[PDB]
Amino acid sequence: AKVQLLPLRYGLTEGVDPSAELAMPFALKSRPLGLRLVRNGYLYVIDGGTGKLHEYRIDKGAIDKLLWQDAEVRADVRSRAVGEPQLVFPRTSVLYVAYSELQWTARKCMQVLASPKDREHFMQAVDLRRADPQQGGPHLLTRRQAETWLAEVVQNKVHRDEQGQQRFPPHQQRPASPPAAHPDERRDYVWEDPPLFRDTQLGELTAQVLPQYEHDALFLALRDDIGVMRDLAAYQDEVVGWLEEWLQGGAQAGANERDYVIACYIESLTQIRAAELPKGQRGIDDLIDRPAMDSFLAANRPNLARWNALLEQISADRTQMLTEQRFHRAAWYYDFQQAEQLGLAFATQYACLKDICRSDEASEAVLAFLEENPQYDRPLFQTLPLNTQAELIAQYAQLGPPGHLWLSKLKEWAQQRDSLELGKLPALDGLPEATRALADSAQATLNPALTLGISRTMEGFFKSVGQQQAPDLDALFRKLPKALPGRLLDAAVREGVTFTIASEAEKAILQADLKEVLEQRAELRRLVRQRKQVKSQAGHKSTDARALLADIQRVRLQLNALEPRLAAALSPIAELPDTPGRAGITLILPSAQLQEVASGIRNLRNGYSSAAAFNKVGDGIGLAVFVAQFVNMVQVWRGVIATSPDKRELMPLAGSIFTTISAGVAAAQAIADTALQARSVQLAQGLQNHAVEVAHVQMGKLHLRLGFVGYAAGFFAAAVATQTHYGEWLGAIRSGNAQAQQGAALAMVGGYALKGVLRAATPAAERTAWALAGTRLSSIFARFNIAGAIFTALELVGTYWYNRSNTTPHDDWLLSTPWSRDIGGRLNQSLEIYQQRLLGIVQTPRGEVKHASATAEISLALPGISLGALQQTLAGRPEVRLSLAAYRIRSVKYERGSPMVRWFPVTEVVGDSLQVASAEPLVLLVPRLAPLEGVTGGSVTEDLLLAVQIERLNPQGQYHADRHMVRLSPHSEGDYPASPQRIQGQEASWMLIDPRLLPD
Repeated sequence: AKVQLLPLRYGLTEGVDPSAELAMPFALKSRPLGLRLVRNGYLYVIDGGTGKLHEYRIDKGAIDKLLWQDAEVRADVRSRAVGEPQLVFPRTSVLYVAYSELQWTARKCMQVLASPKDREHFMQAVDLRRADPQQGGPHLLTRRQAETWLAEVVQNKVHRDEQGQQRFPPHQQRPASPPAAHPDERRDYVWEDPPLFRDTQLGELTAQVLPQYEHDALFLALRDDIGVMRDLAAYQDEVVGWLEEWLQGGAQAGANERDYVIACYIESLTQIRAAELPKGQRGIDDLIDRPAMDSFLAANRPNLARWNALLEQISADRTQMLTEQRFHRAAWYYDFQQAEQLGLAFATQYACLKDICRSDEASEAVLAFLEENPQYDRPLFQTLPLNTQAELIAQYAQLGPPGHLWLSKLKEWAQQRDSLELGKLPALDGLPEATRALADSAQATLNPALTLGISRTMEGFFKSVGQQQAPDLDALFRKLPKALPGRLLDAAVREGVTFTIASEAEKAILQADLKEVLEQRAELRRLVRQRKQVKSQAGHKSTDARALLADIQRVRLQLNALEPRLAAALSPIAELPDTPGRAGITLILPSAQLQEVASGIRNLRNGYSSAAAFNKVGDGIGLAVFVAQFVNMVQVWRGVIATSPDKRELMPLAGSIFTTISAGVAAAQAIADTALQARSVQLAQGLQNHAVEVAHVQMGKLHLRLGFVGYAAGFFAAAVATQTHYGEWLGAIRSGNAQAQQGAALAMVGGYALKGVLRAATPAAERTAWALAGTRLSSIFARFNIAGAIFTALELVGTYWYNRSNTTPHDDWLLSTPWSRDIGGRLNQSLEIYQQRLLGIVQTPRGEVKHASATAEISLALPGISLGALQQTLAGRPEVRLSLAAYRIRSVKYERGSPMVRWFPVTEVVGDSLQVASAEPLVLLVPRLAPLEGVTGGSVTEDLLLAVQIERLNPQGQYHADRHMVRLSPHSEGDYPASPQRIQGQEASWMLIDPRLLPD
């Protein structure tokens, strides 16, 4: 040889940034791509002068052993010190180098010994001729360069100036990290799963130079893209650890989260109320100890800003490894032909990619990467060899669906692909459940990217919907992430998922039944309009309105027979309540899985989100149910456009179809979450048994938010893709960024399917979700979760019509929040309880009365009770079983003795005559009912009371009624809040609102 190299890796470093002197190959934002001791590792080096493969083991930063140095296949496990651990080479060679955590199988030595197209694509090339002993070279550093830039030496070394005092190089002057910071954030290199960083003297690495090379040697940066991805993963996890442990801190479980989220709600309300002044803070400061609250915010906001901007830059640094192929280009050496390595491979793909789609800019980078490179979604496709399989990439393009009719042969296509793939890819069958739990979790690590790709394709669909233009299903299915076909062909063998296609007979039957459903809905709309006209001209006492009501009841019964069948046609599964109608495609399943999926979907559509268990149902049936509804949604909506109906009926009809789609999408999601949690024990067991010693490799802090295959998250994120404000505010809050929060807030000012499956038990499910960022991911949980519910509060409070009225229930809330000036006033409810109570206090039924220059409008807001929650899923139950009991209140006054008050029921009239005046989120309308008769020798005054039983099908599926008691005046412009009351003994009837009966 003529030179010695030494193994460094690129790594995260606390500021020891060589980029001022050297060109960073991939320029990390969050921590400088400084040089570091190498993780416990296998190192491989190909010499272009000979073609031989070298193999090295790394322990504690340095070469432990050399264990092959050979040109040929031998054995998959190697356990000898073959010779000199040093890296020594002729200075004329080009080397190709790569870092690995596992011994490579002989199939992987063969993959880069023999073929240069794989070798030069996967392994990092270093040109020894380019290097210079006084400037360095490509990935090659001089002794003085390493002394300057090796962070483990440099980090805590006391640098010295020309007068012998401490010099502070730019990683020192570490910026006065405040006593507000988490105790572990005080410590450097917090990604300590296990602790690997240590203060080092370069003497220990010069001890690795063979003395003759002490003048000649250089330091080599091994592009340890796996080790960097693990460091960034464990660092993201540890910043989630800071977020969770701080949020959970304070005097009670979740006390600090409670305090901060309530402080940020109070600050947002303050900022909005102030911003309404130039177009009032005393009302808050009388209640809230503002100097304490704002000092707490001023301390914790710099923490949250630092933590979020750090996580954002970790996202950017990770997905610079998922645009440049550096991850898959490193993870190429996994070899499913050894089952232990198949497990270690899924575990290391999980460790590197876990929560990698932490945020939208990450999800979009990984998505665009998979859209360019969809083959990597097959298990270990980067390992096949990938480039020998570049010829079969043409077969995958030939397997590229000719639209949905591909699915009609899906079992044949799966067998044909297996005929391509047999021995070439992992067979995910017969493997123990711990290993296939790993396999699914690994494929799920990329899955929030597929969630965004599904979301963008559903965006293309919902655009076509808003444009009222029939989408080409063949286009849509091709545009879907070609990951999806690759997983669905796996589900076709794993689950027995056997798609039939609706025959032209079935398609024609369902097209006729859609023509029925739509002509009946048009008849219903006409009948409702006529009924309203009659009520306007003849009142609710007229018989003609009762004849129209009988017609409405007829058509409603017909719809309630047809729409179960329409929902089963739209269902993933053959189980009609039964000739069968179908459109698009449908799953045939083994009868156990079929019956479980049928009962589960029936429960979900009927609200029973719990006891909708899916014990034996896998993620494969998840995906199959999803794409079966994608196809049947597209095909039904194309059928509707083939009817070309009233555009005014398109929107309710599309909405309701999207409810039933969303309910089986939610079944796909709840299958995914149940498979995730039921496998979670097997996953933890696999990790603890036989994940790599090189990390504790824990189940990610966000796994229960990012490991489910996302169909309901991606569906909803597509449905509100435009509605950025929720994600903007919740992102800025999780940012703590005060001016970003103020911007999001002022720009904003200027269920059993979705809610019930995306909401979860909050300790596991909010303090974890705070590490999520970006508009779409944060907007999902903003629309549904408890911090999201507080945003649904902010959407109501601070608006002018709310500011116009008595905040007293909310003022009592405030003065019972943790920031009350008297602790004795504080009622230290847990944040879940404060969220419930605040929601109940803002999503009170909240009445308004308005006058026009002869006529008055009396209305009753139901904040968050969208009509989409009142509307009945095609077959199913209403999510909000809104039940306006109506009472009239009569009073007479006397010169002596106490005045009298009496209640009367009127409930039947208000159900017979209330109306909708906004679909979401905050109106319902009630007629100006006539007063009661007077009394002789005196006078009568009347109040109205609308005992609005709001009721929501809770996670239990139970009739969780909330008997609010709004009391209102008939003839004065007023806003009338509500709070529970003792009722006047015996209840009235409680008529149930079904909004299909309601004019809109």
